[PDB]
Amino acid sequence: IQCSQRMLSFSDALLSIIATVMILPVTHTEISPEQQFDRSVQRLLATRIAVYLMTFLIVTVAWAAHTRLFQVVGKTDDTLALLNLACMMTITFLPYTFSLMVTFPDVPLGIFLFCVCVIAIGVVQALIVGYAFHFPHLLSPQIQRSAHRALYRRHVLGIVLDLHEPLSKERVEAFSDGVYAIVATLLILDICEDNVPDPKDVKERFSGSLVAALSATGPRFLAYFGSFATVGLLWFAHHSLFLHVRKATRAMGLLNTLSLAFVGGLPLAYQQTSAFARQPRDELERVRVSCTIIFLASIFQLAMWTTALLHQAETLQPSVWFGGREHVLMFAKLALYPCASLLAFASTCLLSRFSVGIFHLMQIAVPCAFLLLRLLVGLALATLRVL
Amino acid sequence: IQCSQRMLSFSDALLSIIATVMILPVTHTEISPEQQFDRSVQRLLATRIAVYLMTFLIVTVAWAAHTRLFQVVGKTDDTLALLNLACMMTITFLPYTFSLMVTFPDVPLGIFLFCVCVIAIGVVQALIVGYAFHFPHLLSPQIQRSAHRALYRRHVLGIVLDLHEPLSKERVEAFSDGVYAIVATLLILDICEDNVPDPKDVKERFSGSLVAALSATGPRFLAYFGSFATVGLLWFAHHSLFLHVRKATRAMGLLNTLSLAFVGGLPLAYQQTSAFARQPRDELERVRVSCTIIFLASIFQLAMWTTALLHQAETLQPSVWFGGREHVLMFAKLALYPCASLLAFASTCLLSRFSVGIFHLMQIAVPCAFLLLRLLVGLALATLRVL
Amino acid sequence: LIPIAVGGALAGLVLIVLIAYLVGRKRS
Amino acid sequence: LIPIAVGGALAGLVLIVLIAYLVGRKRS
Repeated sequence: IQCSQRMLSFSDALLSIIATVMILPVTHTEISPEQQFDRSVQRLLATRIAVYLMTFLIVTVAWAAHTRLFQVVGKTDDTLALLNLACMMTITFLPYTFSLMVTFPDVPLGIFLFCVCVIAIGVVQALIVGYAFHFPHLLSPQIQRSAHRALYRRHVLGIVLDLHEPLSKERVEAFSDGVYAIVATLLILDICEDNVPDPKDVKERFSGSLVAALSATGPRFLAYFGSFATVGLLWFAHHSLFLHVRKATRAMGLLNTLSLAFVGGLPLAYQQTSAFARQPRDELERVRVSCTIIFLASIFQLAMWTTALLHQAETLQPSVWFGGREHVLMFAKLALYPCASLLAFASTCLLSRFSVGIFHLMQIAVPCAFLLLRLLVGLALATLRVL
Repeated sequence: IQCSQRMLSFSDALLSIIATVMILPVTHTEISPEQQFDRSVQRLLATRIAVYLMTFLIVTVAWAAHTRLFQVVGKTDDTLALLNLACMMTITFLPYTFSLMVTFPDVPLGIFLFCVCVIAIGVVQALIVGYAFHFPHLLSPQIQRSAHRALYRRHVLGIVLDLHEPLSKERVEAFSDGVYAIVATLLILDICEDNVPDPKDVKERFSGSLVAALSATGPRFLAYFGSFATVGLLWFAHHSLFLHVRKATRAMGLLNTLSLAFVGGLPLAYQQTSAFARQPRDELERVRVSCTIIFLASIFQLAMWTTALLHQAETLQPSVWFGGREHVLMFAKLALYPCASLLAFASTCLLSRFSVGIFHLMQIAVPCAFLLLRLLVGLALATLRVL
Repeated sequence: LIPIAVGGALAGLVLIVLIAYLVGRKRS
Repeated sequence: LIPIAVGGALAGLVLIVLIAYLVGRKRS
């Protein structure tokens, strides 16, 4: 018997990696389909993106089940820790099994394997629940303290084999941190992994000028800089939001999951945007994709905050309630990215020929706006105080 | 002003990924140098391994500096959060810059870039310290509460520009969790990424038999299973150890860093071991490498625990002190892997022809020993307590 | 065409978010 | 040869760990 907080943190660290495993193929795709190979490369990329989204949602469902499981339970020991490790091992196969099933939907073997993996996860979770209930001290204080323990003996056991449901705020934060950390550094792993100039390559195709090779690699560095900045600032908005949240309802969990699923695409968006256009006309499409992905990433954080405001009395700290001290600041912080991305996207059509410039200007303005947001909001409130 | 715990957790999540970035090239190496191409492939692999170890140690030094920096500082706000994000962005270039320098030691550009990156990290940390001190409420309660604040104004600022030093236990746990989670799932990312059978490949080289294609990948699945089991059980030993630690001295931090650096190699060890030997003599080397890597990974956890016992009065909880209730159990839990790996390694020389069988038996037995360790220790202490 | 379509979809998303904001405001 | 050398190195490592254990025991 001991505190289970750390093993849950490790479980979230594993679940973030497993959920975001499937973006690696997407970012390793053929970014430059020269000779107009788009006709097939884009179909392949769409298949990979669909697989990534589906696997992320499935693994997030598994994580939700896991957090509820270790929310009826409230303690740990060697046996529970090892059972949780086994459950985590059985969850890591969901991405591969689902990808195999999607690749071979006709062959029954893929679906059989996916069903076997799901049944295994359920079996290990049922084992965890049974072990926890056989030793009553391991349950959460309420479950063991309550004389209604007999019905709880069946409730979640049946569940393993709704928008007001309180999720674990700490575990939502941990999973979000893991996903943001993975996504922000997603495409520096690529640069470190394969983008170190080989001595022979610089000698032959650059005449021995290392700076020429570094310049050739430059675009990937620009992509990484933009992607890290965007994802880190989205995480900053997320962190500011959850600092003022007292409870996380399942609606907030769903909106957070959508936000993370759409955040996962930012590395691809910036990687495409830095692969400068052979025909500048499609740079408009690249910028549109980047802006729409950023908006989808951030608008769901804003939607989560508003869904929380719907019950702020019980869900949000007083500092952020309607008319609170930091309500206006919170709204500005959460809506800074949606508004900027939407304005840039509109510029892609109404002011198309300057769209790349406006997008690169937004990438520089939004960080400064976040840095100066307190002062800007103070100025805005002073202006709309006499006027 | 608010609690900085979550931003530190995100910093640790980033630092774990950055520290373990360099193992990806190592595990993506040419595992099967057929025709005895070892003469060059092993030189390449050794170069990659040396680069990985050096980058891990450098990034761990950066993480140590970061944790002391946000140990003198004890608050967060928008400005500090954004400065920390900038510092993290500047730290993510240490692996790439160091690899570039090592690849081109003669060319001054690589060393210049590495020095620029280090200076940038130092500059951002100095900015964080200056901002924190200009607003004294952001410092830790002790530093701001102290009347000698003027000396601390200079101490850590000079540091940014000892074996008894208390490290942050929470952040050591967070970094360890990140590294263990990354390493355990390291070689399932590759399986998902490029090991899903293509429809045409099964059609041509397997006549349309998907089961044959899956059997072809079988060895890598066994490698993943073994690697996840070993790394998860090492994490379980780590988690049990730190559940009973009250303070983490810098000696414990150093030993933990060595343990993690050697844990990072387990995926490669199991990947080589599962690539069954083309001759009986070759499997012995793979088994020896696996056993020595496992021993190096776990013996440093044991060494950390003993270094803690050296000051148990102030460093370890009473339940683990000499003669404590769980002291024997803690020793058994920490020494289970060192002893098992050492015996399996000795079996490679004294009982060589059965070495692979003994190694697989160790893989099957160590998990069971951990699961039953409480009962076995109870039986042993009942036996050698009357007899 | 399609750029304006997805722009309208995004405008609808922000509009529904604002509607939720105002519903919360009145519920306060 | 080298397998015995690294085995001896590992034996030395476990020996030094045990020495630290005993030093802590006496210091208790």
